Formats: sequence, C-alpha cells, structure tokens
Amino acid sequence: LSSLPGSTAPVGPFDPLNLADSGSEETLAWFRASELKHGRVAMLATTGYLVQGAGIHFPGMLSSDVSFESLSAMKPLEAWDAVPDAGKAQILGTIFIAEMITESKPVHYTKGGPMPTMVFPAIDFSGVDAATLKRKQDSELNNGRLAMIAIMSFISAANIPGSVPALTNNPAF
Amino acid sequence: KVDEMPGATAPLGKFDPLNLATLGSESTLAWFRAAELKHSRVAMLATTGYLVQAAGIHFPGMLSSDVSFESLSAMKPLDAWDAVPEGGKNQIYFTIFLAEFITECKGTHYTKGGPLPTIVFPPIDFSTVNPEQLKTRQNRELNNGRLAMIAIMSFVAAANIPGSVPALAGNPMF
Amino acid sequence: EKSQSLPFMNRPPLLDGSMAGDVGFDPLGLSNIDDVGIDLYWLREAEIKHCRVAMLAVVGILQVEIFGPAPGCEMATDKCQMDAFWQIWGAHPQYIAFGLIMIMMIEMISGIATTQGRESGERAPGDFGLDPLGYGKGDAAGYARLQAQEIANGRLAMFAAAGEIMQGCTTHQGALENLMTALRDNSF
Amino acid sequence: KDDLIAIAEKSNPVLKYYDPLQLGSTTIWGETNSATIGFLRQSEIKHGRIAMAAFVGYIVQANGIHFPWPMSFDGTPFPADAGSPPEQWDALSDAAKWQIILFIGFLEWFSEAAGKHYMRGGKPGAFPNFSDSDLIPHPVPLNLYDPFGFSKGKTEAQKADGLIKELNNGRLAMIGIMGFLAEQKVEGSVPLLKGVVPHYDGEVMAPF
Amino acid sequence: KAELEAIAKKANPTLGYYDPLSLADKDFWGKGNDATIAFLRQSEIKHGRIAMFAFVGYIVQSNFVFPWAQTLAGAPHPSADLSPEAQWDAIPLGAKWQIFAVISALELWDECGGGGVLPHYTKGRKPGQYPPFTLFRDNVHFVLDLYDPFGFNKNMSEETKERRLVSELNNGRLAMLGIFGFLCADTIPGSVPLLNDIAIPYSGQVMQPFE
Ligand code: CLA
Ligand code: CLA
Ligand code: CLA
Ligand code: CLA
Ligand code: CLA
Ligand SMILES: CC(=O)O[C@H]1CC(C)(C)C(=C=C/C(C)=C/C=C/C(C)=C/C=C/C=C(C)/C=C/C=C(\C)C(=O)C[C@@]23O[C@]2(C)C[C@@H](O)CC3(C)C)[C@](C)(O)C1
Ligand SMILES: CC(=O)O[C@H]1CC(C)(C)C(=C=C/C(C)=C/C=C/C(C)=C/C=C/C=C(C)/C=C/C=C(\C)C(=O)C[C@@]23O[C@]2(C)C[C@@H](O)CC3(C)C)[C@](C)(O)C1
Ligand SMILES: CC(=O)O[C@H]1CC(C)(C)C(=C=C/C(C)=C/C=C/C(C)=C/C=C/C=C(C)/C=C/C=C(\C)C(=O)C[C@@]23O[C@]2(C)C[C@@H](O)CC3(C)C)[C@](C)(O)C1
Ligand SMILES: CCCCCCCCCCCCO[C@@H]1O[C@H](CO)[C@@H](O[C@H]2O[C@H](CO)[C@@H](O)[C@H](O)[C@H]2O)[C@H](O)[C@H]1O
Repeated sequence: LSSLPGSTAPVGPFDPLNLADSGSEETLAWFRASELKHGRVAMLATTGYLVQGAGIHFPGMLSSDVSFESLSAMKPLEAWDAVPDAGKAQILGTIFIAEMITESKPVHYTKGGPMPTMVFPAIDFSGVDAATLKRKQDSELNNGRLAMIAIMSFISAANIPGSVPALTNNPAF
Repeated sequence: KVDEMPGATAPLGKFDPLNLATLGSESTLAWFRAAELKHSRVAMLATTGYLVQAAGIHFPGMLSSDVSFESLSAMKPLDAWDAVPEGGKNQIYFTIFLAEFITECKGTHYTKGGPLPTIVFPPIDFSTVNPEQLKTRQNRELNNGRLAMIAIMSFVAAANIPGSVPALAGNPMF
Repeated sequence: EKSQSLPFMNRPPLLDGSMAGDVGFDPLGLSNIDDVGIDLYWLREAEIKHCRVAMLAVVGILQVEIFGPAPGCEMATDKCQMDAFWQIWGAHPQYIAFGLIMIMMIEMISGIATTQGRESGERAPGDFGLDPLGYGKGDAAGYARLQAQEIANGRLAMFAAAGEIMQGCTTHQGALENLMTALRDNSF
Repeated sequence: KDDLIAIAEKSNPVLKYYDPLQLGSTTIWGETNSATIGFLRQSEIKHGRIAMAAFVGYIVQANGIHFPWPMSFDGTPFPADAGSPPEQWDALSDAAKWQIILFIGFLEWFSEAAGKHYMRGGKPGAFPNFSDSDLIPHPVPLNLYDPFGFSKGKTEAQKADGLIKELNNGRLAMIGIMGFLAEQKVEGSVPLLKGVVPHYDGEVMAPF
Repeated sequence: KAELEAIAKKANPTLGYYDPLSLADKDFWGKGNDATIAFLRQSEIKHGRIAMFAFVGYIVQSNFVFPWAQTLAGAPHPSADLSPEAQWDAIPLGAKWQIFAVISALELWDECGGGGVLPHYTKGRKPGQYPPFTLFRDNVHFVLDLYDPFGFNKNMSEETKERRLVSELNNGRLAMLGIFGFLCADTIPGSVPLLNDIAIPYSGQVMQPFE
C-alpha cells in the first residue's frame, strides 16, 4: 500500500501481480522484512564485488597462510573459496547470533513489531524524527532494489559473458 | 467520448468512415488515442531524425570507441541503424523498455479513466492548465503527428522502391 | 484443547503443564501407560535420569578430549572416548568396577525410592533432596526456572551423549575432531 | 535536550542546532534520552579537551623542546631524536607507556566515581576535586582544575560563557590534531599542510 | 502567481506575459506551485545578475587588468591574452578554489536567510533580496554588506524600487543572452560581428588537473 514506505514516485505502489493480497497482513509484513534484508545484503554484496574487484584489499595476513594479496588477485566469486574454513566459521557464527537476536524481539515484525535493527553496536534509532526516517527508509529500499539487480548482474556477467552490455570487457568479471 | 476529445479539426470534423471509435468501449477508444499519440510522437521524432540525418549535421565526434558519428552521417539514416554497435542499440532498447514499463505502470492507466503517457525523465510535462489553450495545443500535436506518420512512410517508400514520390527519389539520402 | 508442540493434536490428558518441560509433546500417548510397572511417574523419573546421565556424559567427553585424562589415567592418549575406555579397562579395571558397583548400590536404592515414592506421595520424580547449596529455598519462580533449565539442558544433552557414543563408535576419532571433520567437509 | 539546543545556539547564532544523524535523540545502554545526552556532552567535551592539549603538545614536541632533566635511572632521555612526534611516542619505551595510560586512567576513573556524574544531574566536563569525595587516601595538595585557585570569584555568567568557547575551541582542535595525523599517513589529505608533516606512515591508532 | 503576471504588465506590454513551457503552474519536487513560482523568480534573477556581472566582466577584463602580483611565485599575471574566456584556466587552481569557497559561502548565506533574520524566498521573502550581514557583523568582526556596503541607497521612495526591479530583470535577461553572444562567438561563432574574439576552451569550467 501507499502509506507504507517503499511506495515512491515513479511506480508506487508497484504490485502488478497483486502479491500483497496473496496472503494476509502478516504475509506482507514478512515480505517487507525480506525485501529489507535482501536489500541490505545485496548493498553489501554489490560493494564487496566493486571493492574487491578493483584491488582494494586490507594490508597484511588474513590467516597464518592466506594473505589478502592472494585473495585480491582472484575474482571475488571464487575469492570466498580460498578463505579458511575457520574464517567462514567465524563469519557464519556471528550472522547466526545476528539472525537469532533480531528474530527474538518481543513482538515479531510479522505481527506488527520492529524490523531488524542493529545488534552490535546496538545504537537506538527509535525517536529519530519519523518524517526523516520515512524518507530514509525509502532510500534504503530503493538502494536495496537497485543493488539486488546489481549483484544479480555481477554474477550473471561473471559466468555468462555479454549478459549485461556494460560489463563485457571488464577484467573483474 | 469521441466528441469530447481532441483531434477534431476544421477540414474533416470527426473523420471516422469505419466508425472504429464506437466499435469498442471507451477503453478501446482510450487505447486508440494512446496509440495515435504514441505513433505520433515516434513519427515526429522519426521525420525530424530522418531530415537532420539526411542534411549531414551530426554530433562530434565518436559514437563508440570504433564507430564515429561521421561514418553514419555519410550513409542513409535507414542504413545508419545497421552500423550502430550492438551495445549501443541495447542501451537504446533498455531505456525505451524502461519508459514503456513506467508509463503503463504509473497509476490510473490510460485505458481506465487516466491520463495519457507523459515525460518519463525528467517528470515536469510542460502542460498548460488553461483548457481552452491546452485543447488546441494537443489538437496541434495530433495532426502534426498525423502528417509525420504519412511522412515517415513516404521516407521508407522512397528508400525501398525507387520513385513513389515526386519531390523525393532524386536525392542520395532518401 | 490442543497441544502446544503439535497444534493439530489434542492435548494429552495427563500432561497439564505442571512438570517443567511440559508443552504437551506426547503424540504416541505414552503418558497414558499404567500397566507393566510403568506410569507417568516412572517415565518422568526415567527422563530425568536420562537427562542427568547424558549431561554428565557430554562434559565427561569434553573434559578428556580437551584437557586429557585425569592423572593416574594418562595411559589413554586417544581422543575417541569409546576406545579410551578400553585402555583404562586394560590397565586399571578395578576403579571402573568400583564405580559400577557403587552405581549398582545407588541405583538399586533409587529404584526403591522411585517405587515407594510412587505408591506414596512424598517424593517428586527425580527428586533426591540433593540441594546442598539450597537453590530451592526461595524464589519459587526462580526455582521453577531451574527445574525447566535442568530439563531443557538435559533433553538437549540426550541427543549429544547418544551422538557422541554413536559417532565415536563409528568414526573412532572423538567428538571434537568429528566436529572439525564435518566443518571442512560441508564448508561452502 | 532542551538545554542542549540552548547551548548550541550560544556557540553559533547562525547554526543554531546542527544534527544530521540526529544522534542527540538516541539512548545507548537503555538509560533514557536525557542521560545519554549527558554522555554525548561529556564525550564531546573530553574529545575536544584532549585534542586541544594534543595540538599544543604537538607543536611543542614537533620542534626541539627536550627539557632537562631526564628522569630515569640509567640515562634514556625524552626521545625527541627522531623527531616527528608520532614517531616519538613509539620511541619512549614499552613500559613507560603503561605509566602514562594508567595515570590518565585514574583521572578517567575519578571523573566517574566521585561527586556527581554526567549521566545524572549533570554538569559534564566538571572534574571533581581531589580534596573532597573521601576516596583517595594520600591526600594530595592540589586539584586538577584549580590548583592555584585561578580564578574563584568569577560569576556564573562569566563561567557559563567559558564552556561555550571551550566547546568551540575544542571542536576546532579535534579537526586540528587530526589534520596533522592525516598527513602523517596520507599526503594531500589536508591541502594547506603539504610538505610540513613528515609522514609517520605507521599506525597512529595503536599504542604498542 | 498573479504577482508574476503583474511584473509582465510592467516589463513589456507589447509582448506581454509569456510562458511557452507553462512553468508558472507546475510544481517542482512536490513542494507546491507557490514555492515553484518563487524558485523560478529567484533563479532568473540570479541568472541575470550574474550575467550582468559577467557582461561588465567581459568588456574590461579584455582591455584593462591590474598588474601587481597575482601570486607568490612570480610570472605576475595570466598575461592577457585579451580574450577573457581563456584567462580563467591559468589563474591557477589554487585561486579558483578560493573563489569557489566564498561563492559557496555567499550563496549559503542567501538560502540561510541571514541566520533566520529574513524568511525564505519559497516561503515569503522578496526574491531578489539578499539577507544582510547584520547578524554576522554583530558577533565576529566588521564585514561589509553584500548589496550596498556603504549605505548609499535607502534614500529612495518605495514606488521607485519596483520600477527598478522591473528594470533589473529586463536588463538581466538581455545580458543572459548578451554574454552568451560572446562565448558562443568562439566555437563555430555565428553573428554579424565578427570581429570581437576567438578561443576554444568552450565551457565547463575547470581544466587540466581534475578527475
Ligand atoms: C496508426 C495509428 C493511428 C491510430 C491508433 C489512430 C486513432 C484514431 N484516429 Mg487517427 N489518423 C492517423 C493514424 C492513427 N489514428 C493518420 C496517419 C492520419 C492522417 C491520415 C489520421 C487522421 C485522423 C483524423 C482526421 C481523425 C483521426 C481520428 C482518430 C480517432 C478515431 C477512432 C478510430 O477510428 O480509430 C482508428 C482505429 C484504428 C485501429 C487505427 C487505424 C489503423 C488501421 C485500421 C490500420 C490499417 C490502415 C491501412 C494500412 C492504411 C494505412 C496506409 C499507410 C501506408 C499510409 C482514433 C483515436 C479522429 C479523432 O481524433 O477524433 C477526435 C479524427 O477526426 N485520425
Ligand atoms: C527479495 C525480493 C523482493 C521482495 C520479497 C520484495 C517485496 C516487495 N516489494 Mg520489491 N522489488 C524488488 C525485490 C523484492 N521486493 C526488486 C529487485 C525491485 C527492483 C525491480 C523491486 C521494486 C519494487 C518497487 C518499485 C515496489 C516494490 C514493492 C514491494 C512490496 C510489494 C508487495 C508484494 O507482496 O510483492 C511481493 C514480492 C515478491 C514475493 C518478490 C519475490 C520474487 C518473485 C516471486 C519472483 C521474481 C523473479 C524475477 C522475475 C527475476 C528478475 C531478476 C532481477 C535481477 C531483475 C513487497 C514488500 C512495493 C512497495 O515497496 O510497497 C510498500 C513497491 O512500490 N518492489
Ligand atoms: C577522528 C574521528 C573521531 C570520531 C568520528 C569519533 C567519534 C566518537 N568517539 Mg572518539 N576517539 C577519537 C576520535 C574520533 N572519535 C580518537 C582520536 C580517540 C583516541 C584518543 C578516540 C577515543 C574514544 C574513546 C575511548 C571513546 C570514543 C567514543 C566516540 C563516540 C562518542 C559518541 C557516542 O557515544 O556514540 C555512540 C557510539 C558509537 C556510534 C560507536 C559505535 C562503536 C561500535 C558499536 C563498535 C564497538 C566496539 C567496542 C570496542 C566494544 C567494546 C565493548 C564490547 C567488547 C562488549 C563517537 C562515535 C566513545 C564511545 O564510542 O562510547 C560509546 C568512547 O568511549 N572515542
Ligand atoms: C556419564 C558419566 C561418566 C562416565 C561413565 C565417566 C567415565 C570415565 N571417566 Mg569421566 N568425567 C565425567 C563423567 C563420566 N566419566 C564428568 C562429569 C567429568 C568432569 C567434567 C569427567 C572428567 C574426567 C577426567 C579428567 C577423566 C575422566 C576419566 C574417566 C574414565 C575412568 C574414570 C573412572 O573409571 O572412575 C571410577 C568411578 C568413580 C571413582 C566414581 C564414580 C562416581 C560415583 C558413582 C558417584 C556418582 C554420583 C552421581 C554423579 C550423582 C548422585 C547419584 C544419586 C545420589 C542421585 C571412565 C571411562 C579419566 C580417563 O581415563 O579418561 C580417558 C580421566 O582422566 N573423567
Ligand atoms: C512591444 C514593444 C516594447 C515596449 C512597449 C517596451 C517597453 C518598455 N521597455 Mg522594453 N524592450 C523591447 C520592446 C518593448 N519595450 C525590445 C524590442 C528590447 C530589446 C532592445 C527591449 C529591451 C529592454 C530593456 C533592457 C529594458 C526595457 C525597458 C522598457 C520599459 C521602459 C523603457 C523606457 O521608456 O525607458 C527610457 C529609456 C531609457 C532610459 C534608455 C536607457 C539606455 C541605457 C541606460 C543605455 C543603453 C546603451 C545605449 C543603447 C548605447 C550607449 C552608447 C554605446 C555606443 C556605448 C518599457 C515598459 C526597461 C525596463 O524594463 O525598465 C522599466 C529596461 O531596462 N526594454
Ligand atoms: C548528517 C550528515 O552529514 O550525514 C548524512 C548526510 C550525507 C552527508 C548527505 C550522507 C551522504 C551521501 C553519500 C556518502 C553518498 C556516496 C555514494 C557512493 C560512495 C557512491 C558510489 C558509487 C560507485 C560506483 C557506482 C562504481 C562503479 C564501478 C564499476 C562498474 C567498475 O567496473 C569498478 C572498477 O574497479 C573495477 C571493478 C574494474 C575496472 O575495469 C573498472 C573500475 C576500476 C572502475 C550520509 C553520510 O549518508 C548521512
Ligand atoms: C556536511 C556535514 O553535515 O558534516 C557533519 C557530519 C557529521 C559526521 C554527522 C558530524 C559529526 C561529528 C564529527 C565530525 C566527529 C570527528 C571528531 C574528530 C576529528 C575527533 C578527533 C579528536 C582527537 C583526539 C580525541 C586525540 C588526539 C591525541 C593526542 C593529542 C595524543 O594522544 C598525544 C599526541 O599528539 C601528541 C600530543 C604528542 C605525540 O608524541 C604523540 C601523539 C601524536 C599521540 C557533524 C558535526 O554534524 C558535521
Ligand atoms: C556556462 C557558463 O557560462 O559558466 C562558465 C563560467 C563559470 C562561472 C566559471 C562556470 C562555473 C562554476 C560553477 C557553476 C560551479 C558549481 C556550482 C554549484 C551549484 C555547486 C553545487 C554544490 C552542492 C553541494 C556541495 C551540496 C551539499 C548537500 C548536502 C551535503 C546534503 O544534501 C545533506 C544535508 O543538507 C541536508 C539534505 C540534510 C541534513 O540533515 C544534513 C545535510 C545538512 C548535510 C563554468 C560552468 O565553468 C563555465
Ligand atoms: C531514468 C532513465 C534511466 C536509464 C538508464 C540507462 C543506463 C545506461 C548505462 C549505459 C552504460 C554503458 O556501459 C558501456 O556499455 C558499452 C556497450 O554499450 C561497453 O562497450 C564495450 O563493449 C561493447 C560490446 O558490448 C563494444 O562494442 C565496445 O567497443 C566496448 O567499449 C562499455 O564498456 C560500457 O562502459
């Protein structure tokens, strides 16, 4: 609906297949939090491909035998493979605590409660001027909507060359 | 609704010898006005884009890294499109698609009780709010676009069949 | 009234949320057994004993596979505790038989306390009066939380102790290096 | 919150209250908004007070100011023979660094424990005097703020204006000391300090 | 809206009120029409009064410069090169940032409203009016005012300024295309005069070191 944030100027509310009424009100509330989490993950994913695809990398050693010199030498989609198994165990473990904490809030966002806020560091963001947070929620979703197309373009360019015309002769792809 | 819309002029009052306005519903006529106007605006850019590309005037200086603007100014404009790069035509087909996707999904569609498609980017649309002045202006858009629809069909009947028009087909561009 | 854990099923009638880990999870109706010396008292005492034995077995594995065996038992040297038992039995078998008869006297007394505690009503199932620090004296809401935390950690450790037996008797490695093997095998 | 707007209006009558991130309306540890707004005031005052001693302390320790006498049992003077003051913090010792840090750590401790706290009835930045509060068993002669007594007798309106020109000189020296250390690791980072700053090129944000 | 058409009664009664794009009834950024009609009024006032400031900056910067120092490095001017459009590049870059710092601060004071002394032009104030420096002068140090730093005017009657406001933007929009008859007269020029000027940086606005 239009009183919800993600409705904007060009297409708002954009729902041609009428997926918002395919379930109840709690289904749409699950759809919003999943769009918000797909957005935040892809914005970190579009930037993580753009940063590691250039050659920007941390100085030093990632582990005892794997430096950042060797991981930036590869394209990013297979740079995850040479991360140590104790390295992905540290990453996936803190995401597990992050996903468990934002689910275990006292009211679920599917039942009207809050969407996932920051876990560590746990800055409060409640009384941050609902008019300004309305515009910034739209820019979170719109930058999420664009980055989800972007990271799906980056994987499609990395395996099927010529799928996107702007990334054909790109050496990171 | 065909009495209450623009397009009615002084030589032919309501020109409909096949009565195709009242053939369908008002959504069928609203599709027809949205298709006359879209064919008008494409053919008006088509008649202009044929004449200023047959006049030889062009942008400076390189369209692609390999294709110059001046190499497409020498050939006919209907054969210049074959020499536009495939990545450039994909850039054109994407922005045309994203404009057609937006105008058919902006709220209260034209086949319903809604407005005809306006400027996608940037959204201003320059329209006069005076209904006695605006009605004549969109009467001017239609029959200028009606003449441009006949004009661009004359440009492709002169570039395919040699002859077919007296004031053309002597010209190495048309 | 429906079960909390299985909301398509009716609630089992002898489970009313009085015990600690009661969310109505009895689909087979085993709490309705009342015949071959077995009832809800016997099953709750069996659950609580399976809870406490498995809880001690998990940390009893994780103590030796991290810090080694106790002094006097340094002849083990195997991280697989299903194999390290047979090296202690190979050299000092008398202490295992000391514990196994000391368990035998304790368990036969606990078997009398279960059946006399069932015929009378002066003993909760799994209750032995072993509260020497005295957590049960005050804050009955905070004491029912400890009763639920015993059951919740004990039901979890039942899977863990049964797994460490079975994936110790089949891989012959040890629990923590079965865990490192699985981490490198299923990494993505 | 009502007094934070009244403070920042007096610091700048053009820019009355500036908050892009709206950090002034948050909590941190679930206290309340009015208690963390004294945390934010304390942390801004402490950041500016440290940076403004750091800016004077930079230009003294960047030029050759090695004062006698060296206070050691073997020799080992103040290591200005590099010079380049981010290098000169590294060349102290390893064990001399814990004496500097833990002594400031008492003043960080005493500002929290003693007379009244900034996440309460406030006055942030007000260092409690060592004469009172009965926690230190020495006792010590002087206080941190007014050791010689300069200047008691100033009215409230004379000292209410003091923190407002301490906050504005504290905000500028935050920018001031960081513009030095940015050129110690990337040059061209500040445009008007090219060539002056000798590119320490290590890690300024690590003690040992 | 109606007060805009009142200015066109005073500007050119032969032509009259004239919007071909009909922007006097549109709205920008969803902020309404009455804010849009004052953004449009301030923009061509600021377009005109910059162009009149550049029209006289094109007729004396060709013919007369002050010669003294220009920098602390010698070569003590960009060495005209009487074509004024081409004198901007070699000024150098360190001087262009100082120009772009004051105009960034001067236009920051305009949309401020003078620290809140005047209202905003989209919400009420007269569009050509620059807010005075009276609240900066009251606090930091004596700075001169932007419009009339000495107090020559405020001797006028009130009916004379609106006959000079209408003279200002009428002189403004002629100098908008008047100054665009000079830098457009240097790249495939197109005019009857011939001869004024020739050069080819053509626009926009900095040169060899950036991006
Ligand atoms: C092809 C695009 C197109 C479309 C969608 C329309 C649609 C319309 N015209 Mg327009 N018209 C067009 C082209 C078009 N016209 C051209 C090129 C001319 C100049 C000859 C005109 C001259 C004209 C006048 C003077 C008037 C209209 C009017 C109308 C409206 C009347 C309803 C109707 O009968 O629909 C038409 C139904 C259609 C399905 C569109 C026709 C397409 C046909 C069926 C395809 C076959 C044509 C055939 C191949 C001949 C073309 C030869 C070619 C080589 C040149 C309707 C909105 C009237 C109006 O606006 O009333 C207010 C009106 O008075 N038209
Ligand atoms: C994770 C995917 C995802 C999800 C769950 C949502 C969910 C939502 N979107 Mg969002 N959207 C997305 C991605 C997603 N979107 C992307 C990538 C874009 C850019 C194209 C948009 C652009 C967009 C706009 C402009 C608007 C929405 C709106 C909405 C709300 C619409 C109501 C509804 O029930 O739709 C449910 C949606 C789904 C169940 C999506 C699941 C995926 C479907 C089933 C298949 C898609 C496959 C697709 C064809 C592959 C294309 C590849 C791609 C790279 C192009 C809902 C919360 C509206 C809104 O925010 O109102 C509050 C709104 O105005 N979306
Ligand atoms: C030059 C730039 C710069 C900037 C932008 C800041 C800004 C800040 N610093 Mg400062 N700081 C600076 C220079 C700077 N500082 C320098 C040069 C030093 C060395 C002298 C310090 C040393 C310093 C200390 C000791 C402290 C600060 C704190 C702060 C924050 C005060 C406001 C606040 O509480 O927000 C809320 C805070 C944030 C938005 C920051 C989020 C931090 C995330 C969540 C990570 C937390 C990691 C942390 C180590 C966890 C420890 C506990 C955990 C193990 C359980 C603010 C973000 C204070 C602070 O953050 O307290 C809350 C604080 O205690 N700074
Ligand atoms: C399921 C429980 C269990 C079992 C079967 C074992 C068995 C073993 N342990 Mg392990 N261990 C356990 C739990 C267990 N442990 C716990 C909880 C810890 C602390 C975390 C350890 C820490 C540990 C270390 C450091 C070492 C062992 C070692 C051993 C082996 C030789 C020790 C021995 O035989 O003692 C003989 C038995 C006794 C001396 C008496 C047993 C206890 C009696 C029966 C009292 C029980 C009271 C009961 C718990 C509560 C009251 C019951 C009732 C009143 C309600 C043997 C296979 C050694 C080894 O060889 O490793 C390879 C070794 O070095 N254990
Ligand atoms: C429909 C026809 C029409 C009408 C009725 C008007 C009416 C008006 N015009 Mg407009 N205008 C028109 C067409 C028209 N104009 C055209 C075609 C042009 C382009 C040339 C202009 C450009 C124009 C400007 C720039 C201005 C006007 C102004 C005016 C108003 C006062 C004019 C006056 O009498 O002051 C008396 C006339 C003078 C005092 C002459 C002033 C001469 C100046 C100061 C010097 C000009 C340089 C000179 C030509 C050469 C100097 C020597 C040289 C060799 C160096 C009046 C409402 C003025 C205004 O809006 O103020 C209310 C105003 O500033 N007009
Ligand atoms: C109160 C306050 O003040 O704060 C508020 C207000 C304020 C200031 C407004 C804020 C803001 C706005 C901000 C910070 C906006 C910044 C946005 C940003 C940072 C936008 C990056 C785009 C980069 C792209 C698209 C790269 C494409 C690159 C592509 C496609 C490549 O091929 C990369 C490349 O390497 C390779 C992979 C391959 C090579 O062959 C080619 C190269 C080398 C090129 C805050 C901070 O949010 C909040
Ligand atoms: C366009 C816009 O909206 O902008 C907005 C954006 C934004 C971000 C939202 C806002 C904000 C908050 C900001 C800007 C926060 C940044 C704060 C900043 C810049 C804080 C540094 C403090 C330095 C410290 C603590 C220590 C120095 C350390 C010192 C002095 C020492 O320890 C000693 C030493 O030096 C010597 C003395 C001697 C040497 O031998 C050794 C060393 C070198 C170690 C604003 C205000 O709204 C503005
Ligand atoms: C054609 C011609 O003849 O001209 C010639 C001559 C000449 C004159 C030399 C020319 C020139 C020079 C020109 C025109 C140069 C450009 C000028 C221009 C117009 C430059 C815009 C800057 C905008 C900024 C920095 C935005 C900040 C905005 C920010 C940071 C924000 O939005 C965020 C914020 O505000 C909010 C939204 C919300 C708050 O919670 C937080 C804050 C406060 C942080 C040319 C072009 O070269 C050629
Ligand atoms: C509101 C409206 C929104 C409209 C959005 C429109 C976005 C347009 C983005 C276009 C970006 C073009 O990006 C560019 O693509 C071209 C192909 O055309 C690539 O061009 C490259 O590949 C093509 C083949 O595919 C070669 O012919 C060409 O020689 C080579 O340089 C460029 O490497 C890339 O930089």
